[PDB]
Amino acid sequence: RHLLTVLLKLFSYCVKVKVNRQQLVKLEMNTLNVMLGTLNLALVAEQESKDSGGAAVAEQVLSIMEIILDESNAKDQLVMLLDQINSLQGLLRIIPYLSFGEVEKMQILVERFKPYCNFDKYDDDKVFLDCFCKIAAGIKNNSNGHQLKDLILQKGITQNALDYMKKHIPILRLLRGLAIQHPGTQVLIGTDSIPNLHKLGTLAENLLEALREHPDVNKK
Repeated sequence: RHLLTVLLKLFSYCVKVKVNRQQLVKLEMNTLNVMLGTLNLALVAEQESKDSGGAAVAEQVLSIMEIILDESNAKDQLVMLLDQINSLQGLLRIIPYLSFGEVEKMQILVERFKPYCNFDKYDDDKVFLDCFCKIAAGIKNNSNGHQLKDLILQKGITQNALDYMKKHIPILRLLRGLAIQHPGTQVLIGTDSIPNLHKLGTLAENLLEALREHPDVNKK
């Protein structure tokens, strides 16, 4: 415990150097993998033993991993990952990184979230839905990211929310989250929701603006 805390403090001090950030970002370091393994060990320690100090270590690991991911911006274990996730948002961001593997695990999480998609039931399930919206916001613009976006479109929960809103014309969170790098979703939104979206409501305006990145959508 003490050695781990000291090493964490040292790495925390070290990360504050952009040169150190670049040096660590070197793939030869494979730092992100080591960090993920350490985070998994810390998660095991915290879940098996709450108040064992693993929480602070996990927070430090999350901050460091976030810094490393920002610097980079310049799936079997994902089972246990989502399991721990059941018990902050940096974990949601990390989930896509581990999701750059077997799309079977991607569909596993897609289904795990699809359970909380009972719209009339929602209006734990709310917590899962909010987490799903946050992860949708966290959808990365990658090849596997776009593949998973197309897969989630095939999941049709988007169409489910579309039907729910259409019946409920007087929610947009995951819509705006998926509104990035999903031209098919842009077309689906602009097909008929353009009138109702225009009729509105701040979140609706924000989602409409996000979809307006699509040019034909902005035309409407």
